[PDB]
Amino acid sequence: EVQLVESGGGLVQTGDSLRLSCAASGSIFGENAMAWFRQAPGKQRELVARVSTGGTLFYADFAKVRFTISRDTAKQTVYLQMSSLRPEDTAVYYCAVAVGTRNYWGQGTQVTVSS
Amino acid sequence: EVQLVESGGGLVQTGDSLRLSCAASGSIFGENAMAWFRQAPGKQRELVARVSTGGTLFYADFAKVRFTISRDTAKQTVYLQMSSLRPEDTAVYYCAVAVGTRNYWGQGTQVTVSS
Amino acid sequence: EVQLVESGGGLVQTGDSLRLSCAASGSIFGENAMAWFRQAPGKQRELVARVSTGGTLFYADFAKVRFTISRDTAKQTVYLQMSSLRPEDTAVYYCAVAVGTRNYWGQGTQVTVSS
Amino acid sequence: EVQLVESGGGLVQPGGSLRLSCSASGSLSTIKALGWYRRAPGRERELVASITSAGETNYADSAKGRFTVSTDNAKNTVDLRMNSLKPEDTAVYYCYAESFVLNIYWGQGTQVTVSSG
Amino acid sequence: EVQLVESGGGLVQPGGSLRLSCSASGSLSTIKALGWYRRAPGRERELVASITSAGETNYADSAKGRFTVSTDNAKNTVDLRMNSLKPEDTAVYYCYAESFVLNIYWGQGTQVTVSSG
Amino acid sequence: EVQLVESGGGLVQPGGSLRLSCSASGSLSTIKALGWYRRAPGRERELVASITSAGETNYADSAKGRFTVSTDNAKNTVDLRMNSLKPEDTAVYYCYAESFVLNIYWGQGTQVTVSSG
Amino acid sequence: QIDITKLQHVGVLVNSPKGMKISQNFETRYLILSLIPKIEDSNSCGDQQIKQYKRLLDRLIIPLYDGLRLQKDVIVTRFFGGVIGTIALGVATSAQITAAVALVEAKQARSDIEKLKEAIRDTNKAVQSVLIVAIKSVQDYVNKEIVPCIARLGCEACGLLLGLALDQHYSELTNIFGGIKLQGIASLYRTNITEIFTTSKYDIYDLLFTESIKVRVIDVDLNDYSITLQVRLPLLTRLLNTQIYKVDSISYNIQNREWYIPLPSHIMTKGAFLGGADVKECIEAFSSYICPSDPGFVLNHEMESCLSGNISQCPRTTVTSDIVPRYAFVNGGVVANCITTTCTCNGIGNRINQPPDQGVKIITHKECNTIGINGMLFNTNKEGTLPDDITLNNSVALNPIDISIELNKAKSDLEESKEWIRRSNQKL
Amino acid sequence: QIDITKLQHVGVLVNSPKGMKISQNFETRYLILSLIPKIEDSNSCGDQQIKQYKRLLDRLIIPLYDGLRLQKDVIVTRFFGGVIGTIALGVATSAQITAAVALVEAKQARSDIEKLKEAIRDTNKAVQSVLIVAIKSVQDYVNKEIVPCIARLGCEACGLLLGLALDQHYSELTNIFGGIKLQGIASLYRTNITEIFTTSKYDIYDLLFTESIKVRVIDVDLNDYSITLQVRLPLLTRLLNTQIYKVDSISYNIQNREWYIPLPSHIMTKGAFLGGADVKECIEAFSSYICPSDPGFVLNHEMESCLSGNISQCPRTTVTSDIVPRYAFVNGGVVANCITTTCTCNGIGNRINQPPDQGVKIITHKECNTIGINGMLFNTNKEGTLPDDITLNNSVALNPIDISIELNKAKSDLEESKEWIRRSNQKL
Amino acid sequence: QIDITKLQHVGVLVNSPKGMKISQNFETRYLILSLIPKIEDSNSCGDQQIKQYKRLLDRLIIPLYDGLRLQKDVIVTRFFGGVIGTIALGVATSAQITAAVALVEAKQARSDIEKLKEAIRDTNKAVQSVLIVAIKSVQDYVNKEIVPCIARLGCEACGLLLGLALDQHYSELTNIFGGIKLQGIASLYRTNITEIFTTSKYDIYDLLFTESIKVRVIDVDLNDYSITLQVRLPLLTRLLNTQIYKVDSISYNIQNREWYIPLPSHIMTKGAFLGGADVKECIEAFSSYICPSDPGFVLNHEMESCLSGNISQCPRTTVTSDIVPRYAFVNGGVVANCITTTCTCNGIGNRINQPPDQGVKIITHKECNTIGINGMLFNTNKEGTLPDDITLNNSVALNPIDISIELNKAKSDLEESKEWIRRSNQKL
Repeated sequence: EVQLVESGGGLVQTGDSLRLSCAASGSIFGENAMAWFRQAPGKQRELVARVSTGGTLFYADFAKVRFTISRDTAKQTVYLQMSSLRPEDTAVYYCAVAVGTRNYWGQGTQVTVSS
Repeated sequence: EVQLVESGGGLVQTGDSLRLSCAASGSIFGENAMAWFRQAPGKQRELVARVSTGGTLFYADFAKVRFTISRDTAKQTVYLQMSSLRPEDTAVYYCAVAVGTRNYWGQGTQVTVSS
Repeated sequence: EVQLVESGGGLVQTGDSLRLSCAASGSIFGENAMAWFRQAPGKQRELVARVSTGGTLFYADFAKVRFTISRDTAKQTVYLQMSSLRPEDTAVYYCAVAVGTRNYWGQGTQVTVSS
Repeated sequence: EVQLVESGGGLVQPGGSLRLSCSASGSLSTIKALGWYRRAPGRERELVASITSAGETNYADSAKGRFTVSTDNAKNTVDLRMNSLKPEDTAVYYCYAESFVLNIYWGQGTQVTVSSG
Repeated sequence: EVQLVESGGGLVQPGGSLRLSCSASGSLSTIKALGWYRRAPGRERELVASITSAGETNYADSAKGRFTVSTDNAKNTVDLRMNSLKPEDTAVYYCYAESFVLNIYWGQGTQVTVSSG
Repeated sequence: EVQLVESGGGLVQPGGSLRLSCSASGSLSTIKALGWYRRAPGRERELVASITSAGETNYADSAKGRFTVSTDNAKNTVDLRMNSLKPEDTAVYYCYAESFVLNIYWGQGTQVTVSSG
Repeated sequence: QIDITKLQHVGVLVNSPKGMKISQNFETRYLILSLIPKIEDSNSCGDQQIKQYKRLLDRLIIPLYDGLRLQKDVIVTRFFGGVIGTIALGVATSAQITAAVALVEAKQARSDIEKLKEAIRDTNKAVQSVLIVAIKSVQDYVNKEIVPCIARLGCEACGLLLGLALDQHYSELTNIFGGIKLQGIASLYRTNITEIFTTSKYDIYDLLFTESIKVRVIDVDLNDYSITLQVRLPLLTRLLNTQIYKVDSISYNIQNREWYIPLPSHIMTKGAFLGGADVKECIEAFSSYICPSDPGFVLNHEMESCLSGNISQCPRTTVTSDIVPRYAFVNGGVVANCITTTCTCNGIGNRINQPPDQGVKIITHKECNTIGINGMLFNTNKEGTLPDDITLNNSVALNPIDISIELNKAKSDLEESKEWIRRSNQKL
Repeated sequence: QIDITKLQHVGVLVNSPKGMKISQNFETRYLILSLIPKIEDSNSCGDQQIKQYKRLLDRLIIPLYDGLRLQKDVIVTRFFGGVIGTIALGVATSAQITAAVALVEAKQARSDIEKLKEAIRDTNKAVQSVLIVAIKSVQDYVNKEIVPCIARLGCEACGLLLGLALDQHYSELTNIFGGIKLQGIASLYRTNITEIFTTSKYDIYDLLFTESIKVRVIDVDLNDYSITLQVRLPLLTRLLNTQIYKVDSISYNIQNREWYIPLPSHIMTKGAFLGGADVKECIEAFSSYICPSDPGFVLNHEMESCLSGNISQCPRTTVTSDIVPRYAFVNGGVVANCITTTCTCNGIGNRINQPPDQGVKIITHKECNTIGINGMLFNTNKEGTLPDDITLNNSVALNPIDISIELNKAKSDLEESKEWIRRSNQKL
Repeated sequence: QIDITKLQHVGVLVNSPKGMKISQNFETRYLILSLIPKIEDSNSCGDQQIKQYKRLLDRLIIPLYDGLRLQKDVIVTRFFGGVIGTIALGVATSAQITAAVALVEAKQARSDIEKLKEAIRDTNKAVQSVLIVAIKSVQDYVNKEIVPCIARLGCEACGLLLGLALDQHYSELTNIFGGIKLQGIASLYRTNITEIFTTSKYDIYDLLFTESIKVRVIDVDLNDYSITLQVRLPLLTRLLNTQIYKVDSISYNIQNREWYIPLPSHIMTKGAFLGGADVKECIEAFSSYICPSDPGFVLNHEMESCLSGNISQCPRTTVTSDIVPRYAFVNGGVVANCITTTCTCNGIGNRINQPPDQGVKIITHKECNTIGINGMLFNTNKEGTLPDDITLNNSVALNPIDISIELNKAKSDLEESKEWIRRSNQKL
């Protein structure tokens, strides 16, 4: 029922920066938990960062300082600004939103850190 | 233990008005739930109106606008003013008071809507 | 772990007064329940007085007016001032302190009401 | 256990009077109330009268201000005085004992009939 | 109980097209969705396509934008149109019916093979 | 299981000294404390002394400042030194092992008697 | 008394009413169980198995006898109103005083039982009465099978069979005696209550309730190996003007959140009284509930006013699980939260939209001929009898942690208020 | 999603994760139980015991049949999307609507069962199938023992044996039928699920879960003395990106007091979702939990933020019992409240001191080679992978009385604030 | 420590005290159960039933063996203080560390058991010891009945009897093994603890407690079909200066309303400690409670002060059910709420009036010779030992909804206070 759209991926040079975005529309209202996952080709899916219901930020070991996550409740949009990219970051990034106990996944954008 | 007395019934002409009253004395104290029931001869007993503990009024389909109920906590008295009577209202009216889980019934007054 | 020390006992003449004291040191902190027990030679141990957690005082039948108990939270010290002694009060007095569900007993001082 | 023995039933002319007696025996100190019940042909038993150890007395709707009941603690008897009988009063009357723990005991039952007149 | 009969399997040249049909019979008013599943030698069954009573249709990752499914309520048939087949598409296809209470029913299964070319 | 073997009991003159030994064998790494208990004719067993793995030692009311206990971890022995004995000290002494899970093990017991003098 | 119509708008559904039958009085009858059967065989066969069986019964009879003998006594020992007895020292609650008075009432019965048991010792009937009823554990099986076996097979052959039969009975006795309900004893002896007691066509619900009443052991005999119990048979009476209603709460929508009105499973109306009912201990029949005592209890004034039609007072809590229903049929129509549940009218081809300000959608046969819940198309019932901006402000939490967290916030605001007061007093 | 490292400092320990297997769909198979065995003996032996056995079965078959016949009906009576039926009058929750739809789906099956039973009446096989499977109560015991006994012993000799065998079966039937879980029926007939149904090496955990799913009685036949049940066999599927974690809270020290963080026994992470899990109804395997539906539920925002690494928001409560642990091994090291628990490093000869401002001491193999808890010396694990002034202000109480006492204090402070406001308005 | 006299005025009744016996230490003894009996018959009779019986035992022995083998291990492998072992990776709470240490202590015992079992394989004794005790499932029944039957009846005749006997034992085994308490095993083998272990006249309460302690399975042998358990026998010691009191709360009258003081069922006093006791897990004897560990727990300061005689601090709640008593006998007199309960002095002819400001009426033998409660006349006890305007302000609610509704009112008053502050700051 809830439609998730994400944009901002694509080819990027090594050492550059990107700002992924993901918006939600439909019956979603109020503060909700949003997260960004990653899955390299031929590798299991892993979490990049998450914003809990109350705004408490969480970051993975690879995203402790290189990446930053933010939430815009009025627009139900989650942003992930990748300040410093490395060649191993090349993977598919998936947006996730949780409304109560229901978890909705979006069509993951692909990011290639070319060199 | 609680004595219930009711007065104000009797013969009444069609289209007139009456004000039934019922008072409680004894160990009854504070706000209590009071109700007025009715039972036509050869018919099952039905509820006319009720006053809950918190003062929320309730009325039956036949009492939605024709009848009004009020409570006087200082006097532990419940009033039922029948503004517009009809010949089918001829029946026995019974006062009911609830103190906790105990329900006390009074000696029902008789009302005859003559014509 | 908690060390209990008590002092102020010894020989005393009939009709005189004494002030027993008991201090606690270690991991004990904050308001705690303190009590004073007594055990005559060849007799079962009995309670003299107690100070509950909230400061509510308690006294036994023999200590209703003759004895007084007080607590000093800043020093974790319990005092028992025996204002009027009688020859039958000759016994061993034991200090007791309760920290949660744990009860600690001290080395009881001996009081002899000589005559 | 409380044993109840009834007496005083039979035939009576309409408008007459009758006296029904019920004798009790047992641990009566535990019985809360003593009274009489009635069954009519084609319906279940219904209460007629009851009297408590304090003398508090209640009657049925049809027995209010029409019948009376009494007890004698010394001779351990229960008496029912029937007055102003009607043709509809013909039935079977039972005496009962009710315990403080809600136990009920019934007698052998006696039939009371009234002439049509 | 819902009985499913499959048809349309066999051998096909690579790059060709095939039509698989599945006939259902029973309390179909209780079936929530109808679709097709696939098992390949050496792996478990996987979903291929499914269509709900409202016409909402979903496909697998490998079937997205490549296959299609359709239904005919009047003649009570389920049809699967296979186009742009690949040598890796040789497998056994099953038609299934899913109930509102999550009950699943399977057909007899038909084998679909594609020539190496 | 911890097997305990006691030795050193017998008869001694009042005011003399005696040395009681107890050898342990088993999963002693699980035993929390080792000590000695006493039973007298006509009463239950009572604690005499105990020593923990940290060397913390406690005694009974009658044994305080009068007896001593010691251990040797290398040769796995428990020794009890009895000094300033009294005519009331004649009894049966047992050595015990207490586990961290509150399991207790007892030895065969040795009788210690003192002459009246 | 209950405004069933308005409660639907807040998701509170009231089911069909049922009356109440209450046990105003009880008939008391004593049941004697004799555990040792009588083997009529003149060759004394089976005596060895009976001796072994006696040794096994001791594991149950002795614990019961010890428990009864060591039970505390609260009354120690005519006229219609004489003194029952003397108050024993200690503390005795009303339940213990009532139970003790019941045991005093059985004093005369016990004197009778002691004489009847003598005749039960030598009788060979399975069920006998002299009312007081006595049942022998396996006498029926012995007379119909073990007695005729001796005449055909050897004593050894069916002697072992008697052993296994008695062993099975012990396994059943220890299951029930190892409180006690009459259903257990009835099942143990495989006999109906109507077959045990010849006293009075009653509905299956009444017999099921009679089998549910507890039985108490009045005495145990170690010599005759017999146990006697006091059985209470209820006299059910319909409590006029008493109704028990079942309350079902569905999900209620508030700004795309899901809320529900927490209410008791059952609510009762008795004249002027309105409150919950603890039917968990009662039996539910086709038209009434059979209870041992009035199950009613007083509700919070906000819930009592909510059920009286003042739906603005109804307490509401967030839905935190799938247990709470999201749709329910009501009087031939569908009542559902059509935001989280897909509601379709006259076919799946169109979805009915529920405005965010509306919490529950009520669909009636006068509007939609067929209603589809999650694709489940249903035909509306033509005989069914199924625009106000209602706002509910009484938000409540069902767990102590949530209340504590909110209470900490209130305490912090109190401290800020006190500080602002101190500032105002100091500056002004 | 969970900051396992920071939670250790507040005494919250997260155990090894496990995935989740959920029953997305179920296979439906019908099981017919025939309670009357067939004695093939031409001499009609055992007929007397069977007649008595029939009388005993009635005590179970009749109650079940009466309960089914008097059960309320919520749907009253094709195409892929036709109307299921008509809404019956009354109130029916989603659970009842779902259960009723399941019974409607069995309408066609019931018509088939009525024809199969005719062949089951005269067959003598213990387990037979035509899938629909039928099992005879004691046919296996009869064929292997009671049938050959007639040829060697007399009819009387082993006739009594058949009686005791049937009596044992009744005691087992009444144990399970007196909801119903497939494990009960499997144990009653002493037969494995793989032997009953020939449908598909699966792990013991999967079979244990299949035996845990409930079975419903679809019909009872009083003439053939047979009961039929609908058995649901689950199709387990691994729910990707789903993890269930076990949470263990140890004692936490605050100014010589003992506190602990109250958290659910199990917590779940599913993509962006974080919350508790009700695994009490699930089966725990070596690497996953098998559940009938998503056990997740929404947690309080303070607990969700606490588990997300913001340990300053964690709720804390006073330790009032010895149930709460005071030490626990974590990833090869020891995590304990070394104030109330004696912690020793490299031997009992020295105790590590914990400052009053530190709540939990974390001891790792990089510091102490051996760690002693209350004298229990343990060797640290070399392969294990185990200075911030954290303050927790969200004090919470787990009992309603404590909250009420604190709420009364807040109300008293509110009255004082209102009085001070009245004084300020009057004086100013 | 408790002011029993003052608590009566608030309706709090303290019953007769009892001491406490605590299990400071446990004796450990191992019990080996051999499920396969030995049939001494040289004709190999009964072998067919034993083969079938073995197949049935597998349904229990295999699940137990699998559960033990797959159990997680928290410690992996001398001197009086050597290292027990190495910490295994994972998370292990104090309970698991303690349980694991117990299994390590049994390592030496297991090596002994493996040698004893060889002698148990060929022995034919029902109970044998070498302490370690071994019991054969039905060896006693076999030797006393099945062994002599072969010499008199045919092998076939009593062969079937052995089958039914073994079948009964399986039904009992699956009942207890299908935690485990020693009472279950004692009942299964119909043998007393004193007959099993010859170790030490003790009261029935001590044996009942010993039968209540749990037993743990240390190993299972699939070849010999034997199960061995570790039995812990407690050494009870009387905890001096420890008292457990039972607290009974009666209805208390406040302005014609009924209130009661909510208190724990049992309260304990231990020196300076005063608090509740969780006796639900303990055994109650004639003069003491037998507990596995100190059942005490810390109470709220208001309840601790209430029990210390400061009755003005006692929490009070409205009576919402008939469960709460309204009258109770205390020390030979009657303590009751004589407003809702009819109290009569020296006969029913006069009712004692209780002023509305008095909550509980205390009637003593010095005033009324006979006291009548609802007409129940009772004689006062001459040996019994049974004017202050007390006000209780600590009103508390036992349900979360009531607290939430009151908390919402407090929050609304806080908002009004903040608004009045804003108005004052803006105007002034």
